[PDB]
Amino acid sequence: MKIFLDTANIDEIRTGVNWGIVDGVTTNPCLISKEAVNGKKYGDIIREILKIVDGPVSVEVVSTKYEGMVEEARKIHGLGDNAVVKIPMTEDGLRAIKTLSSEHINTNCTLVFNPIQALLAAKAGVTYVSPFVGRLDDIGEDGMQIIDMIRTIFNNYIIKTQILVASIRNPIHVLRSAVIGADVVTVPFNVLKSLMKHPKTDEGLAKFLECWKKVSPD
Amino acid sequence: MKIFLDTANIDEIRTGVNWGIVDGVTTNPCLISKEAVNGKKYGDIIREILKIVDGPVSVEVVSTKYEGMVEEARKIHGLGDNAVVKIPMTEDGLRAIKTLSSEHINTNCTLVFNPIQALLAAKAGVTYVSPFVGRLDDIGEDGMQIIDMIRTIFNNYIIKTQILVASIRNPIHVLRSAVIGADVVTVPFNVLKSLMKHPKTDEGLAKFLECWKKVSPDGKLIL
Amino acid sequence: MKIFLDTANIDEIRTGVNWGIVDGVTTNPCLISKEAVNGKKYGDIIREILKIVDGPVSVEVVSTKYEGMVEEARKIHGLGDNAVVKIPMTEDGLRAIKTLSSEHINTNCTLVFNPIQALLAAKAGVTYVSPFVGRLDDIGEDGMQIIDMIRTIFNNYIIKTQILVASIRNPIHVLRSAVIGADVVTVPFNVLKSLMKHPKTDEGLAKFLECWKKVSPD
Amino acid sequence: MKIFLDTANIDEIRTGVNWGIVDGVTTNPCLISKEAVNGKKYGDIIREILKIVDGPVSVEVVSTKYEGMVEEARKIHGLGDNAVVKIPMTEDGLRAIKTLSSEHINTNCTLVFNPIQALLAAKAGVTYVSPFVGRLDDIGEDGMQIIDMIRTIFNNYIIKTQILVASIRNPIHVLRSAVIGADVVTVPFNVLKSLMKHPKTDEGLAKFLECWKKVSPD
Amino acid sequence: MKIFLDTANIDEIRTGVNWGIVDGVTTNPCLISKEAVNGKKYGDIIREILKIVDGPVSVEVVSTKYEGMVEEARKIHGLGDNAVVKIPMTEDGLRAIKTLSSEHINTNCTLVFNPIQALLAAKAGVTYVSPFVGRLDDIGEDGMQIIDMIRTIFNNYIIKTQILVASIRNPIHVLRSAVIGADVVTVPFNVLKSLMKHPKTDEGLAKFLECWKKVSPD
Amino acid sequence: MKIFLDTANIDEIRTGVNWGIVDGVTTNPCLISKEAVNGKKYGDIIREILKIVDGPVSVEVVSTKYEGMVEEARKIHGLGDNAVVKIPMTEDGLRAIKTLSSEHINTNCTLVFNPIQALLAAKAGVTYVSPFVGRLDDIGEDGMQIIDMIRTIFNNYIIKTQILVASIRNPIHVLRSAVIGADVVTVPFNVLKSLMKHPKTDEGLAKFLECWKKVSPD
Amino acid sequence: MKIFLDTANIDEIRTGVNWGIVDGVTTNPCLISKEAVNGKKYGDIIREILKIVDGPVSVEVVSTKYEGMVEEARKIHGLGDNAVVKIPMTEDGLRAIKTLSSEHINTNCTLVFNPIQALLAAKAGVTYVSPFVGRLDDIGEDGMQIIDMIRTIFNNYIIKTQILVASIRNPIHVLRSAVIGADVVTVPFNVLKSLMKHPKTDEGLAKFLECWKKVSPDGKLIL
Amino acid sequence: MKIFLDTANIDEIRTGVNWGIVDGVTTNPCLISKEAVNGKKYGDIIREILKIVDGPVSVEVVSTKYEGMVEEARKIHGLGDNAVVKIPMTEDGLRAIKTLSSEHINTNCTLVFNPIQALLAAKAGVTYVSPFVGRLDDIGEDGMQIIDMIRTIFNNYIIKTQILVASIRNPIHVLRSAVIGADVVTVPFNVLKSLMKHPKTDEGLAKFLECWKKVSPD
Ligand SMILES: *[C@@H](CO)[C@@H](O)[C@H](O)[C@H](O)COP(=O)(O)O
Ligand SMILES: *[C@@H](CO)[C@@H](O)[C@H](O)[C@H](O)COP(=O)(O)O
Ligand SMILES: *[C@@H](CO)[C@@H](O)[C@H](O)[C@H](O)COP(=O)(O)O
Ligand SMILES: *[C@@H](CO)[C@@H](O)[C@H](O)[C@H](O)COP(=O)(O)O
Ligand SMILES: *[C@@H](CO)[C@@H](O)[C@H](O)[C@H](O)COP(=O)(O)O
Ligand SMILES: *[C@@H](CO)[C@@H](O)[C@H](O)[C@H](O)COP(=O)(O)O
Ligand SMILES: *[C@@H](CO)[C@@H](O)[C@H](O)[C@H](O)COP(=O)(O)O
Ligand SMILES: *[C@@H](CO)[C@@H](O)[C@H](O)[C@H](O)COP(=O)(O)O
Repeated sequence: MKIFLDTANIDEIRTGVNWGIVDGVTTNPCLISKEAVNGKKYGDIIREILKIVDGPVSVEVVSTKYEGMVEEARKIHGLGDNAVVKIPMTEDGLRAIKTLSSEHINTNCTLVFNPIQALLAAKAGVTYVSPFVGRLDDIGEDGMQIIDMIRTIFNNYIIKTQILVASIRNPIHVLRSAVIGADVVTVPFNVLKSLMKHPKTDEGLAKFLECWKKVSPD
Repeated sequence: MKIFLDTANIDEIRTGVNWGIVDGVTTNPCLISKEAVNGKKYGDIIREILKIVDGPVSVEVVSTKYEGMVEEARKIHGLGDNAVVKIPMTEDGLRAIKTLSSEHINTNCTLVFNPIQALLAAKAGVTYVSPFVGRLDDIGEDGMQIIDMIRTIFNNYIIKTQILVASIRNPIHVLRSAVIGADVVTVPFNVLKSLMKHPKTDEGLAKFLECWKKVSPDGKLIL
Repeated sequence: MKIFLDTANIDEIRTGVNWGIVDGVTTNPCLISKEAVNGKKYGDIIREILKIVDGPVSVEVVSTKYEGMVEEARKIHGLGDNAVVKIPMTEDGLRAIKTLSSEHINTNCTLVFNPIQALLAAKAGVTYVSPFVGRLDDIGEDGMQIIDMIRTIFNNYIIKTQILVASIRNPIHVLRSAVIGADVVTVPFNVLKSLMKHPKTDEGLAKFLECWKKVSPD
Repeated sequence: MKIFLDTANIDEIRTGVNWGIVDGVTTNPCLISKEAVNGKKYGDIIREILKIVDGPVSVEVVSTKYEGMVEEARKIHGLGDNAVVKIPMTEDGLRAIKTLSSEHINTNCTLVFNPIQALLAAKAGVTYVSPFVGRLDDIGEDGMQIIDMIRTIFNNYIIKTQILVASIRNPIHVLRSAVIGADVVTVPFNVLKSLMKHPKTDEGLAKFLECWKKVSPD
Repeated sequence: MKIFLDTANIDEIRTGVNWGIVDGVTTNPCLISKEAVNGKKYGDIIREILKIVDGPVSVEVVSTKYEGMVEEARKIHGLGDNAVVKIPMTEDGLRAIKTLSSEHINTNCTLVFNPIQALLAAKAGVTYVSPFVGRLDDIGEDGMQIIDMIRTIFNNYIIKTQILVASIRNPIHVLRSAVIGADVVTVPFNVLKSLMKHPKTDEGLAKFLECWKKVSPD
Repeated sequence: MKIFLDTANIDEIRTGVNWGIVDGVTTNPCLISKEAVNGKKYGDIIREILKIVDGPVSVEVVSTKYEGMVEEARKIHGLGDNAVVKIPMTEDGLRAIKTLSSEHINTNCTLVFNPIQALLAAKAGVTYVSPFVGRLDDIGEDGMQIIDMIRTIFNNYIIKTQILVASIRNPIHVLRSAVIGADVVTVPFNVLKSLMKHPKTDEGLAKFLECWKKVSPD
Repeated sequence: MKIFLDTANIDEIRTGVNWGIVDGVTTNPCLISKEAVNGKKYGDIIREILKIVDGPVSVEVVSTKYEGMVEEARKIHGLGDNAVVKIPMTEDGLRAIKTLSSEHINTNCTLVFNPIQALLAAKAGVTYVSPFVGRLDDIGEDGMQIIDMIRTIFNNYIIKTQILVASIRNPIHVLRSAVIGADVVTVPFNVLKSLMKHPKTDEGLAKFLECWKKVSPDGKLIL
Repeated sequence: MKIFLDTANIDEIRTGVNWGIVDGVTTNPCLISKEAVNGKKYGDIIREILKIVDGPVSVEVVSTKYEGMVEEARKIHGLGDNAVVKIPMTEDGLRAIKTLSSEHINTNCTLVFNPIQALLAAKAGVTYVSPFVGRLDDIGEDGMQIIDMIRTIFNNYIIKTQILVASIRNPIHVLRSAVIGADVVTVPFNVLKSLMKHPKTDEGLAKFLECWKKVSPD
């Protein structure tokens, strides 16, 4: 399972890349605008991320119409071979995904909330589909059940689109995604750092070091 | 399923190897410090186990920092080709696993208590991952459930890291590991010995002896 | 299922009580210390909550020894008949719960992380037991499975201790708690506020407004 | 399981009432506005339905604020003892439901789309809660699953609010509601009439007729 | 589980009655037209079955309109208190059932092919509902699955209508009906006779006899 | 679960009764004829068993016709109040069971090989029904599955006939019968004596006695 | 579910009773002989436990014959009303249970390894039956499965004999017993102590202490 | 699935081999001692079986020490290429199996009672492993569950050791072994003889004979 970082914060990205467990990054207009303060410009933020991250970096178009989306997507593609163009699940978005797929521009269909939406994005040729589990949780539906159905559907038809679990809120979204077999999770930094930790690990380290000090003063 | 002995006791290790049922050994600093009493050096204990065991022998680093771990790991690797470097599930541990993996030094990520820790260790390229079932049992969760989920996750992604069930306390840990499909169990010597035994085996053996005396007073098979 | 509010924030409590959907309140030392800032004393915060809320209000002892816990518990009990004494799952805490229960002082055993701890709390006579699901989620274990087991154990022995699901982080903790049959959930305010909402509720109201305006322009 | 008709069409109600299979009626602002054309007035439609239906008749308030909802509810109540006041799942609606319940005015909480909304409606004392299965179907989630969860939740807490499955589109919604154990279904007239029919019933009737003509030509 | 005989043949009924395993009889226009030949009139056939059979005997109306069904049902009723009036699942049939139920005339709704039809008949007050499992098998649907759903539905609502499995073709319809818990099965004579038989029963009697000859040649 | 002894051997019966775990005895013509050798007569064998056993003793009739079976059954009844008359699953046997049931003579229907046969015996009023699990095993059908279905069927209709598992061959027939909830098992002597035994019991006894000898020389 | 302490150590027993979490005690001849060292008589150990424990205390007979068992059982019964006579699953044991049952002496059938043994003990009228889960674990079968079947069998027949899970080795035996619905578990002291503990409890306690020092330097609750 | 005959009785072996349904033979010291009576020597019995049976013939060592087992095994191997050396699951037995396997002498590990013992035997390189189901049944544990677990374990690791189900007592052991997928069953002669038979086979043949006699009196 690939693990991406769901942030535009340079420091978090830099920190997680230095850990060796971050395989890419996803952004969206709100994540970027959070960092585009104190004079920093959205374009610098994106270019800086594309540089630090050797894996896929997803960058969302802001136009809502087919022609604007394809033009922004070509501009995004031109920023680096690892850029992935994030495109909403809309009629124009599906059209743009199909056109960009033929141009060999990698794409990520976002704002997906049910399995048939995910299937339509895959049929348009999208590289990744991003169902938003946390926002389903917010409205009282277990979001992970949609991941499970998408995994079954994609397996049924040998679909090559990667399931990219997004809107992740806690380490159990991550656990369940791996158990289901989703291809990718993207996680906020606070979640990423928790995934390595467990109280019994720390307890165990402490006890092992005490045994070592019985045989080695240094 | 491979079966490793989880001890640093040399008499136990020779005895188990002699049965032909031990495929390797795991140690940790507490297991080693138990045997390093009355003049026995830790380094001699490690070197002796490496000598008598043909299979993998896991030896744990004691540094907690990335640099100390990789330096110590290269030294452990240098002691014999069957040495496997045991490294804890920490941020520095994962970085060390990735570096050592690329240097073709076999690694065993230890102190793992949930399936996502295990997956992270796999992603860093570790040779073996060791979830501690008995210590999960101690805190009131069925540790074998974590083995089951790890096996499913590894199957999903065709992960080559071997699942090495550790902190084994009883033969049902072993039975459930085999049914799940864990690659390896590491067991204390007391557990190892019990795996061979069953009261009906003893009983059947005595009955076959009694039957054979009816046909051969000296109990031999003359063919 | 009763729904408690898991905060010491007086404004949040007043709002949720005014919504009519809050059956009680849980606090803990960290929640209280968050509010006891810039002159506001912790004793005033506790008393104000007890006054506002008609339902049970859980207030945690701070001593770690049997004698200290019981003494603090009686002071807590004396603040109001709706006070419930929150006591940690420890050896002294069990002894304290047994004494307070024999004194007909309602108790709430907290910091519970597995079903056997919850059972021990029930055997000491505790009124409520509070397993922490979100903290279990944090360490890579699905906390709700512990609630499911506790419900089964409690059903097996006709246990009268109420299961109070705590450390709740999202509305699916709440949903799964109701499907399991937990007696109480205690929820932070941002979770509480989301429980009434659904985008199809908002949409349906807007469509109903359009139809009514056709037969009544006023 | 009670079966209500989901229409404001007086001919459909008369027809289905004359069948003896209709236990009540649900309306909503859009259903009424469809029939309030060519001089027909919403007040007369409502009064005529109340007159013809012995059982419960659900009439929805149009105000969105607590005080207007309660005042409308009392006027709806005054129109007949069989009237049930339909109130949306909103903060103000929950407040209205609680006030009307205490006044022994029967209520029906509408625009419910998940099981926790339904529980909050029951906790306010609502007589009926109406989850909208077809509108869930429309957005790619199997709406009957929410009915199943509500049934389990209500059973767990011995909740007396009746489950009134609404937004019904086909006879399988009806069948699944009956197998789950929902208290009430409300159905459009075209669904209602199909519930009695089956090709093998028609075929069997013709066969028995032919056999009867061999013994009695007349 | 009660067991009825599904035939109008007098010698079959008399034979099954002599065995003590027949609790009632069902007929229909075709079963009656098969025996009403060579000078035998349908009126004598019905009266003669009523006389032999102590328990319920179902006799079908031939009218297809409400008034005729109701008038015919009264004539059937007057023939004997064990007579049960069989009425088809139609609009007029439900109306007739409800009228006859208010007149304390036992009824049996026939030509039922799905569970919701069965529920409608129960709602009209019918004493027995008869789903046709064999005719569903004929069209490629496992008819026993309809019995299972009807059992669940009736259990859910504590429905007093008895499930009468009809159109039985083999002993496994009987086995499955009893495992499900259907109230009654009605069986053709060739099925009824087979129910008592098993080749290991025959073989066991032979062996027991052989042993008895050794100890007692008499 | 009651445990009966399936034998006519006086010594086995005497031995098992002296153990306190034998609640009754079942016989059949072959079991009796095995003991009716060296001059011993079948009548003495039966009378001797009726004397040693305070629980039900089943004694099979040898006639195959209704009138002979009832006359033999009345003779068997006259031998003692604990006698149970065993009667094969046949048309005449069912008739005899119904007649004897009215006379308050306890009966046991034997040679039952499927669940519908068991149901028919229960409908005739039989006290016990004896399905033969071992003889189904012999012909390649798991006999315990028939016990399971009979238990479900009898539970469904609150049937008071006791399920008496017969043709028992091993302790797993016994285990599965108890897990299913059969009322009675009847077991051959070699099976009965094995039920108390386990190697770990003997191993445990030996180890406990060695500890006792460390604190007590005697 | 009741929780008994499976020991004859008086310090353990007083300590557990003091927690208020021990509802009774089980002993056996090996547990008692462990404490009858350096002058301590077995009879004084039994009498002391009977004195300090308010709940049931199971004390095992040492005779293997029916007559010896009932005589010894009447003496055990006479030592206090909370004494429960522990009797092995044997032919003589079942006869002894039936006699003692009719004399209103509470009994605990021990050394049970399968569900039908348990049912036979119930049929003889025993108060408690003690299946040994840990010793089934030792021979490679999941002993908790036997508890589950016994619970089902007892439920089927409304049997009043209490299921007393014994030979408990870890907290998962306890957890699974509670989920199954066993009436009683008897546990060694080490297991008992672990049941109260969890690392997240410790961690949460330390964090609540730290929060409270921000509002009260002396860490007290002044109300 | 191969079917072996579990006996040393030469007449039974000749008969089963003549039936063409016997793929091999297993023996053990008790089975051989049963036949080696009244002058017949055990060495002649073994040699005669090896001659008659074309398939594998399992012959158990009698020594309990490694050196003795290996020496006896080579003498066994030398009697015929179809000899298989049966070795008990003991510490020395595992060592012996490992040595013999490296010498390409086929082995059969016996007295296996749980799945881990079977796994240990496979790891020593044994050709066949023989779990004893009937002896497990004897002690109140369903022996077939051990076969099910061994199959799963062996499948997990692609183990080439054949599962040879032994201590078989009835045809349902055989049926369940085939459904599980065990490689071999070894059966006593009275079990083997029953596997071909079924009362409906006999009945069907008799009916077919009657029909043929109508078109052909000869
Ligand atoms: C792009 C698609 O993978 C991501 O940046 C998504 O927008 C976020 O994962 C959405 O998460 P929130 O629901 O927390 O905004
Ligand atoms: C190394 C990991 O393979 C092993 O030595 C583990 O440290 C032990 O298995 C841990 O067991 P304990 O919980 O008994 O220390
Ligand atoms: C008291 C117990 O009901 C509560 O205040 C709990 O301490 C909190 O629910 C714990 O939540 P966090 O894990 O978010 O502190
Ligand atoms: C009232 C609630 O019982 C009903 O009139 C509902 O508004 C309708 O059932 C909703 O149906 P549509 O989704 O077809 O509007
Ligand atoms: C009346 C309903 O109980 C019955 O006589 C049914 O008409 C028959 O059972 C139908 O059987 P066929 O499908 O074989 O006509
Ligand atoms: C009477 C009915 O319970 C019993 O004696 C049965 O005849 C035997 O249990 C039959 O067993 P076999 O199949 O072994 O004869
Ligand atoms: C009596 C039965 O309740 C107990 O003392 C049992 O003997 C022990 O629980 C057995 O445990 P071990 O297997 O550890 O001896
Ligand atoms: C050799 C192993 O395949 C066989 O002869 C076994 O020993 C027997 O199958 C064991 O059967 P019993 O339990 O009936 O002795």
